[PDB]
Amino acid sequence: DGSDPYEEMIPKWRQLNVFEGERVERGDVISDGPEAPHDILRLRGVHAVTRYIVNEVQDVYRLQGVKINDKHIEVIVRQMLRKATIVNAGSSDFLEGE
Amino acid sequence: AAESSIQVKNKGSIKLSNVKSVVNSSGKLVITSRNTELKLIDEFGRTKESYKVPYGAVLAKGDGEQVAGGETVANWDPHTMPVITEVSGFVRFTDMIDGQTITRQSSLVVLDSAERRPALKIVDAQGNDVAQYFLPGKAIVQLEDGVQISSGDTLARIPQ
Repeated sequence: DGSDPYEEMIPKWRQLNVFEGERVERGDVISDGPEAPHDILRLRGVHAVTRYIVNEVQDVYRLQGVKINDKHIEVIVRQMLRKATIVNAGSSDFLEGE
Repeated sequence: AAESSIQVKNKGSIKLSNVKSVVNSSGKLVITSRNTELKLIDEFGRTKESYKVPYGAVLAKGDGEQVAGGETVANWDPHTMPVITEVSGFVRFTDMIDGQTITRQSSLVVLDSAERRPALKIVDAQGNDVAQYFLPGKAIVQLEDGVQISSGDTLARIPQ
């Protein structure tokens, strides 16, 4: 990637999907499987984890025949998106959840 | 759903997005991109169908064509993703061992990682050098050396 390579280890129990280069961008899927919500936040952004959780939650409700507005899930998602982690110093903060 | 055919409910023109155009052995094209998007445009900008297209797929009708509906727009093997050939010509096999990396079923296995994957480019006409070929576990190539295979063609890969 030009600089700072990302050394990742796969225990070989899961097949590696992308064989060639194809200029794999950030957030691309390396191997198939249900992704954790934490991974989407770190690489794809806040907006992506909001869209994933809303669709996943609303899929169960819509299947039963229940109508709930999407504003009521985004409000709860906002309450789970506090407590950032700091990777820089100079303002009385160093590697601590605040 | 073992059927790999994709049905079209309404006569909407297919809109293929985020795809790689690779010339195949016929007028159709093979997509080498894992992530692909399909959309239908009938009379306005609103889409109707998305579906999902895996890598190594062959589209029945070209992008932007007004599909009449009720017919397949793209066909692909639902069990294996073919590995496309970047160079058209003879297949160059390197370090081909008989009795250990050969499994008779010509259709012969390439190599086994546990038993032992040489990488070589496809020859131009016979043995000319022009691409890295990776052979995972249980990978089999049914095309022998000198087959003079054209670009956009792939044999059975036999996933492990």
